[PDB]
Amino acid sequence: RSRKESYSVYVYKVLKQVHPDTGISSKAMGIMNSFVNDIFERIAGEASRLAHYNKRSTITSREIQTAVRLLLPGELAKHAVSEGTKAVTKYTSAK
Amino acid sequence: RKESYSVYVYKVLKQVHPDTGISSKAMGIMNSFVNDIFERIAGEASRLAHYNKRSTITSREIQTAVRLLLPGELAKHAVSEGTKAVTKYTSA
Amino acid sequence: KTRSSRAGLQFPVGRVHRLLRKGNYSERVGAGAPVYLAAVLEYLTAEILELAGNAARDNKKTRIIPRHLQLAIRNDEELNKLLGRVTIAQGGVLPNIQAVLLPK
Amino acid sequence: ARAKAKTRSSRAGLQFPVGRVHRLLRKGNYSERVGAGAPVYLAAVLEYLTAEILELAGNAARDNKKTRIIPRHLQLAIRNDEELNKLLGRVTIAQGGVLPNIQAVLLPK
Amino acid sequence: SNEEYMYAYRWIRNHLEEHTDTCLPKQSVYDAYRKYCESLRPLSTANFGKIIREIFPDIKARRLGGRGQSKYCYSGIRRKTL
Amino acid sequence: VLRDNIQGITKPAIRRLARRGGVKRISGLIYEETRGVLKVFLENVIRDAVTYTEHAKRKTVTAMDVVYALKRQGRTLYGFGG
Amino acid sequence: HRKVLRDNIQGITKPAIRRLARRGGVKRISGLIYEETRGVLKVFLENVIRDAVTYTEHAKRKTVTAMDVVYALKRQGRTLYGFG
Amino acid sequence: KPHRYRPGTVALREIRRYQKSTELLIRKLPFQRLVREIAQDFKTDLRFQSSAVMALQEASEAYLVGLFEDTNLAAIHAKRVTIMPKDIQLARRIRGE
Amino acid sequence: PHRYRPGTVALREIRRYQKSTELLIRKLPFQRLVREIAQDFKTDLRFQSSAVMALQEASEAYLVGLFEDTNLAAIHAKRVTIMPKDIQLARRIRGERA
DNA sequence: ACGTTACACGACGCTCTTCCGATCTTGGTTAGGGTGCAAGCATGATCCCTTCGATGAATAGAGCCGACTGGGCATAGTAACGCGTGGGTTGGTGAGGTGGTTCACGGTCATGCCGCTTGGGTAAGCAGATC
DNA sequence: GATCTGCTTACCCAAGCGGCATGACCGTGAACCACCTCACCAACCCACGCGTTACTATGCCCAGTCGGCTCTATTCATCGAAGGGATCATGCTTGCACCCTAACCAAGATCGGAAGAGCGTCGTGTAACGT
Repeated sequence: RSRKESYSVYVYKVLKQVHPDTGISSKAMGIMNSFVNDIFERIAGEASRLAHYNKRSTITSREIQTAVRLLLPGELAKHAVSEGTKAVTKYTSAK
Repeated sequence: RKESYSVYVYKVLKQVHPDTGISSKAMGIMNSFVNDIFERIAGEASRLAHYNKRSTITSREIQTAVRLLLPGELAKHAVSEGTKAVTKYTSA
Repeated sequence: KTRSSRAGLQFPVGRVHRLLRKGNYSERVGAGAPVYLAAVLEYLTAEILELAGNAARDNKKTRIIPRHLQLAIRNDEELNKLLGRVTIAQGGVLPNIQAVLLPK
Repeated sequence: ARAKAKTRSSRAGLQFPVGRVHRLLRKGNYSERVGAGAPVYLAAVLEYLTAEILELAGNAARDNKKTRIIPRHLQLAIRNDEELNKLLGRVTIAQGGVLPNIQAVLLPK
Repeated sequence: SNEEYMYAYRWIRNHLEEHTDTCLPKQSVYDAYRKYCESLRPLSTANFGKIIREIFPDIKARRLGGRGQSKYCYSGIRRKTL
Repeated sequence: VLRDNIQGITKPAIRRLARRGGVKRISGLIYEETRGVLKVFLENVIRDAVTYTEHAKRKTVTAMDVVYALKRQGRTLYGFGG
Repeated sequence: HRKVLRDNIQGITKPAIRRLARRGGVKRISGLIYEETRGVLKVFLENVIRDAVTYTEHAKRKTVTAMDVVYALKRQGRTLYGFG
Repeated sequence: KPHRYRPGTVALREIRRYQKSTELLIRKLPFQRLVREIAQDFKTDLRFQSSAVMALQEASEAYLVGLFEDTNLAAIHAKRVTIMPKDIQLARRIRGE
Repeated sequence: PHRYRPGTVALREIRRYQKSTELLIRKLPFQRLVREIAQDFKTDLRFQSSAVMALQEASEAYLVGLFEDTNLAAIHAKRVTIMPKDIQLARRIRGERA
């Protein structure tokens, strides 16, 4: 019956990990969902543009990392690049 | 061996102004403008098709993208030209 | 026989169709979308080139240069709004001196 | 298909769904193919950004002696950090209000 | 003084036509211009480049030819066939 | 039918909007200017939203349509869907 | 076989800033804006060249092409017609 | 005899009060009616889902607040405190509108 | 003497440089400036001539637009001379320095 | 002025598989006006300070020359980059079970928080001085 | 002209407290979509060749640049004035909550045809060489 997906299950998990004793209202959860969707759209669009510019037909981790470096400003870019590299290394190291 | 819009821009210029020539820097700027406007309209049409959970880009999506991007009388005239071209296309 | 002439156009609709299909804009592309896009592109190009020719004939010239393109773009409200953030290489600026700075 | 079905968000240690991000990247009209390591990287970046903004919002909500993050707290956490304010400069947050900044000239003498 | 500038302007204007594809040896054009000017003082080789840059905006200076035998060439002009 | 509702944006609204903006003193002729600016901004955004809702074969302007219309002009809105 | 460049931002001479202002439409120029126009140009160039160098680096190239600068300018909402 | 505040005190109190709150400052019903009147010029008998009106109100209030911040910055730049229509015009022109 | 009264050669230069479409910043110092600026991001990275040319055109257009906005701010401030605070206000309103 | 390694590029004809003009319910949403009620808004005094027009004073930017020098061109050398060409390793689907996920919902409860006093702490103007 | 007080009017907060009112969670369940399975080519990677180039370093020379003098047009810094605005008091006009909501429209499946994708052939431009 009009099953719509969201990030409200995962945003709550990330919030509980950071702040163990701080709930989030259903109106701020919508803002966090919109923020996640917007940042995902920005990064994916930049990655697609990067792939098209180099005539590549595949979005690898390189395209996403370059898109993150292009979009995220300064220190945020460095931190997110480190996070993504660590996550990818852990993923390929654990099958 | 790189595709470009030089020949067609020259044909259009000769259609409107049969005497005035066009330089090479101006031709490059015209090519860049054509590419940029094509990218704008195609991206708007893609977003329109994605919002309504559609998969095809028909003349309707391009028409609505033209309505969205081009301002004022430009949108009206471009929509009229596109509709005329489409109705001429389907009639053999 | 060519599809760009069956629509009574000058821009190519085969090239536009290929760019629309290989540009990853949608899974499928309708047979009437390249025609509409080619018609819109041709109309916009014709409008800008006509204005550029009119601006070049004012300078008693016979060749359209980036200066004439900038003059045509900046002197039409709709075209200026459409190409608002666009910078034209070697196009200069539209001459406009504020009335306060003129002598009296 | 005889396995325990280890989800891709568990191998990478993330909390955001790698599978859902991969599905969105595939049916998002971005490229013909999507490498296997791209959803993991994108999910990690998204999770880091969400964790940072939520940490700042929780910090700005404990100051007001509140347990529940509201839109005003997100706006306070975004408008204060320089990198976040630069990244979300054009973004409007509903019911976020504005930062309490008064010019030094309007104040009395 | 400035008579050489006018003569170079005229020679380039009615002897070279702008064309985005073809490339010409850079020394041949100057030699032909000098031969033309030896019929009545030719512009210096360091100023002929400036003049032809002023006349043609979209002109490049490529260095074509095989390895070791690379010679300079104007890119964007050709002979006016007249 | 509706007519002359821009006066519904009262002076004590344009004021207190300036006050949220951080304005101490307010001229007497700025309320009409603010009403005109609000009218033109609303006309632009509502026109975009109406084209969005007309392409969807609909007759009700959904909040998603308004969000997309605002995003088209660079004013992304968080709180109603993304 | 290379060189190091220092004290170069002041290579954007005061007459160049004056000419830029004249094309802008400025009648009188205060003597303190050259040291500020140079800084504004430096920060704008830093941003654009950072984006262009990132685009080049992703392409596994060692020379910044014109398309890289065009895309770097397009990213910041400043399109450039004339270079492809 | 009655306590009369000097000009500027209540203005500063309102500045500090309305920046601490997040509520909508334009009345909901007049703004909804204005939106309906504006939209009746593009499509006759066009219904409005009662959340797009709220989104329009939030966006319009944010736009007006940002514009008034720019207007105040322009007015202070001219050695003035009162914001004038020329300040709004200059802010909107420099923004690129 | 026949000295020009101040304020008219400025208008002559404005009319000269507004109707002319050449490049105002000298090419070689701007190329060296670009090379120095890129010296901090990655070393041993060359610049195409077209890349330097495009950077110069974009920078000149940006500075000309910024100076138009600065002149507007100066005229709004009951002045004729543009000042550093005028540039700062112009960049602040456009959304470049918060 | 005339032909080719026949490849790029596009168009025509033909299966095969998705995809829309019209309906058919189906019920969830919104605007057919109505009742009260009080709380912002209109209007009007009042006086307050700020902004706006002179008005000298400072001051520094604009012309104007006089030295002077480097950018803007053309040359070459060279280490290196980049495209072209030819061989040699890898993700989506031919898809297909298979089952953990997560999305809605009724409901129950825990507690978070929005409003009535109580009384404190803060700012802030209205009145006392004289070279 | 500013140093202190004689105190009288407008905003938070820890209480007590009510009372909603919103969020977490427990099962339902139930689609539902991520996942793990052999194959199989296009997509990508890599080695080698040269053409070309970005960056080096001479050579010329004049047009642009740097710097000091002079001067006056422009920007400050004060003074008054008066006229816009700010602030407060009354009287409401109209916004703000709940509903008889009836029409109406946004969705979830239906009738086929209409249409697009994907392969097989066939029509038009050219990287250089002679009279």
